[PDB]
Parts: sequence; C-alpha cells; structure tokens
Amino acid sequence: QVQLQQPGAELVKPGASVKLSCKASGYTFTSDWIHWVKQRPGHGLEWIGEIIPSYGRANYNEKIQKKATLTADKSSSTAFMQLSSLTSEDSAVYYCARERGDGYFAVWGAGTTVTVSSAKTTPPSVYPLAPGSAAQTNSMVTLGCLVKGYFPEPVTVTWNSGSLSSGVHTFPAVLQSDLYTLSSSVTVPSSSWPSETVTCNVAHPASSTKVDKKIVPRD
Amino acid sequence: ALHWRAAGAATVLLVIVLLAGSYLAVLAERGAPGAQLITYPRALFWSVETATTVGYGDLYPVTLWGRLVAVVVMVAGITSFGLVTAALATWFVGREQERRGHF
Amino acid sequence: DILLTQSPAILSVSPGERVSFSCRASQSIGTDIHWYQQRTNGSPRLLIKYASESISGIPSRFSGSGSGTDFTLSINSVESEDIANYYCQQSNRWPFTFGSGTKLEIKRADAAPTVSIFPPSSEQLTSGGASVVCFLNNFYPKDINVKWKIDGSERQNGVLNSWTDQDSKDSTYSMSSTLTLTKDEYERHNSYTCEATHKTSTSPIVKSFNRN
Ligand SMILES: CCCCCCCCCO
Ligand SMILES: [K+]
Ligand SMILES: [K+]
Ligand SMILES: [K+]
Ligand SMILES: [K+]
Ligand SMILES: [K+]
Repeated sequence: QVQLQQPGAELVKPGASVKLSCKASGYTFTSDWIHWVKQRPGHGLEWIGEIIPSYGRANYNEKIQKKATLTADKSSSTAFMQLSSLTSEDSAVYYCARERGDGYFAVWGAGTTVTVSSAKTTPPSVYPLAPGSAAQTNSMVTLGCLVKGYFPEPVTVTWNSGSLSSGVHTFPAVLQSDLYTLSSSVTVPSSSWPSETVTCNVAHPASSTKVDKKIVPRD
Repeated sequence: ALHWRAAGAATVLLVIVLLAGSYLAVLAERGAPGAQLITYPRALFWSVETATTVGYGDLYPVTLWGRLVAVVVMVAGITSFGLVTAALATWFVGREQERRGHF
Repeated sequence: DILLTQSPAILSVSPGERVSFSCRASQSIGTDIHWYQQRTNGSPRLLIKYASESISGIPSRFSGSGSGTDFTLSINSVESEDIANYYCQQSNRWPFTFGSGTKLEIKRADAAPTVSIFPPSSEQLTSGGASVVCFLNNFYPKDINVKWKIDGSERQNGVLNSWTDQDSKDSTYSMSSTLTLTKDEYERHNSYTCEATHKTSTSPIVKSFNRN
C-alpha cells in the first residue's frame, strides 16, 4: 500500500525532457499539497516546488533555475513534473511527498532515478558466484551475484524474493565505459546450502527487465 | 420573521467565509517569501481573530489576494454581528410590547 | 529565506549512548521544525513533527526539543538501525527549507573482515570474459586495503573496488574487489589470490582458488 507510487528510473538525452509521475493512493483531501524534492547522489534534500491538486496552483523554488513544471490530474490522483532542457547537472533522484497542509511531509515516494546521458539503455547480465569446490565452509557460507554491463541506474537485488533479507550486502555500482557493474553478497548457514534453494532477483527498471539466478554449486 | 432570516443567513454566511477564507488565505500566501499564513490549522484561527476584529498580529496576509480574502473575512464577521445585534433588539422589543397586551 | 544549519556533519557515538543532533535556523521559527530519517538507498521518513511531538510507529527512543533558533534531536541508546542521514525542515515561513544533514556513525568493537573469493562462472566464460570477485564483508573500522596476486606476481590492472556505507544491521563495513580479465588472459594463468590487510591483524588475511 504505497501511498505515492513513482516510476523506477528515467533516461533522458541531454537537452530533451521527461514527464515524471506520482500516482497517489490513500486518502486524498482537498487540502493536500504534493511536493517534489530533488536529491543528488551523496547530497542532501532540495525543495523544487509544490502543487495543490484540488485547485491546480503550483509554486516553485526561486533560488534555483526553473527546470520543472508541476501539473495534476484529480480524476486519476496523479501529479506530474515536467523537467525540460536537461543537462548532466539535472541527474538526481526526484521524490514526491504529500503534505496535509500542516507543514510536514507525512509520506514520501520511492523516488525516480533520472539519468541524463547520451549512452544507450543496456540490460544487465547476471552471473552466479559460487565458491570454489576446494573452499572450506564454516557454519556460514557466503554466496554472491554479479550484475555487470547495465545502464543506467539503478538495479534492485533480492535474495529468495526477500526472505533472505538478513545478511545481504549490495555494493554500489562502478561506472566504466558507459556501463555499470554491481556485486551482491548473501550469508546463509552452511547447512542451508545447497539443501535449500538460493536465488538472486535482479530487476532493471530502466530496461523493464527482471531475471532470477539459482546459485548451484560448481560441478 | 425577516430579522431572524437575515441573522440566520449571515451566521451561515460567516461560517462559509471562515472556512473558505482559511483555505483561500493559504492558497494566496504560499509563493510569497516571508509569508507565515501558509498552513490551514493556524489559518483557521487567523480567520476567527480577523472576523472578530481581534487581530493580534501574530498572523496576517502579505499578498494582494490574501489581503482581499482578509477584507471579506473582516466584513463578513462585522455585518453578521450587526445583523444579529439588530435581530436581538427587535426580538426584545416585540417581546416587550407583548407580555403587556399588544399584538 | 530561512537557512537551516545542521551540526555536526558526521556524528560518532558508542552503542547504548544518548546522542544529540543539532538544527539551527537563520531566524526565529518558533517550533515549526520537523525531523526526517533517510537510510542507505531509501526514502526520507518523518520521525518528529513540530520540534517535540512524536510520530506513531517511531520508537520512543527518538525525542526532540528546542525553540526559536536552536533545535535538537536526541536518541536514547543508539543502536545499529539508527545509522542513517538525519534532516530538519522548517514550515514557519515560505518556502519550506531543509537542513544540510547529519550522518550518524556508531563506534563499535573492531571486527576482522570475512574474505571470500569466487572463480569466474561458466555463464561468463562462455562470452569471452572472466571476472574474479573478492568479497570483504563485515569489518570494522572502515579502513582496509586489498591486494591481488596472479601466480605470486602482484596484479593491479583491471581491479575495481566498491565500498558500502556503515551497514545498519551490525554497524560494520563491506568491500568488493573485482578483477576483470579476458577469457584468454584468464586461461594462461593458474593461481589467483586475494589479500586483505586490516587493523585487527598484522598478517594479511588471504583467500585463494585454483582452476583445477
Ligand atoms: C483567490 C486565491 C487566488 C490566489 C492566486 C495567487 C496568484 C499569485 C501569482 O503570483
Ligand atoms: K476590534
Ligand atoms: K489588534
Ligand atoms: K495587534
Ligand atoms: K505586533
Ligand atoms: K511585533
């Protein structure tokens, strides 16, 4: 029951534009304000603008350059932000937030990762990472999952569809030749493998793809 | 009863003005740097202390349309109080000429 | 407008110790300040609205105070899940502004890295490429060095590293070194070793695999 639903990611050519969305479930009062917050990687929160869907009026941040245009559709309960004439400086994560008109942001969206580059969309390549057949196992055996050659960010990785939540490290991606490379690790008991099945779920929203990979011990 | 029609309608009008005025004040004040009348709960109290002409100064509009809304809230509260006071006076007068023997 | 200054940028604290972040406004804003929490790769989460009032679902561990130009968010007995970025936001005047932010880090006990080396998979070798992945999981502190050696000889070309933030499950750090090579380059060599020097060991912890 995500109150504010946003697309995963968006790829925009330099100089082009994109229309971000924020579908709103839950209670929708006539006093609701939809705010949009920009956040760069490794940076803080920046307020872009607000809009009241019941009236259609929008305000913006005067201290920065007007790259956004806020609209709304009351029939579908979805606010829109039009980012036009994008450069590399506009590549960030854009959240949408609902304010009940009392000052604070009660609920946030998942955020949309907007990437502005001339490179093309490439689906990820998932490779199993099983330990060597001559490696020793303690009471815990660490398994991995290799995700390389994708563009652009991000990618989501789960182990056994989330049931293996504890003991998971997903390392930040590395950019090389307009391509990203990511690795993820999972720590399961040595008795839980290869007895129980372990699978990494890699989803690339920018290419609308999602694949799994069973970690089978090396022959 | 004409005096109870005018007083009864004015009070209903006042309630509509107080609620809409609180809503329209926030809508008109946001977008103006420095404005403090930008949240509905305290804007609801601002409309009351405006219609009753108390006007502490803790909250006030700074924009044109915020001030136009304030004027409407001022006039609504004042005229409603003038009609109710008038309606009470005629009610007491008519009640006073009764009890004696005048109908 | 109203600028919100957050101090300090990074805040180190021992487990089970009461900590306090500071948010300060350019001018008096009464009590119209709000606190948010943002974990790694996550969305902001409201913890405290209007300086001191609490939020349902947020533990009683969190509490806020202050008025005017000095606001404080306190955490009684900090635990690992508190490791995140904390922001303050004012709603007293238009427009709403945010603070610069404060990162929380926990000074826990030193932990040795768990090194793990992985041979290139068959799905990758059947495409003219090979990547030996070396994981270094759950170590404290964050300072650590990685070293690759092919057949005894040290290798540096083709190695990309990736460090995580302080994991909010046990207050530890992780690192992944990846040596990417071609299929032909991987075949004409034998032993691949991954070394790890850390503060908790004068001797570098190593892991090695043999493709035979
Ligand atoms: C009646 C409320 C209308 C408020 C419109 C404010 C527009 C200000 C533009 O600068
Ligand atoms: K008065
Ligand atoms: K007064
Ligand atoms: K006064
Ligand atoms: K005063
Ligand atoms: K004063």
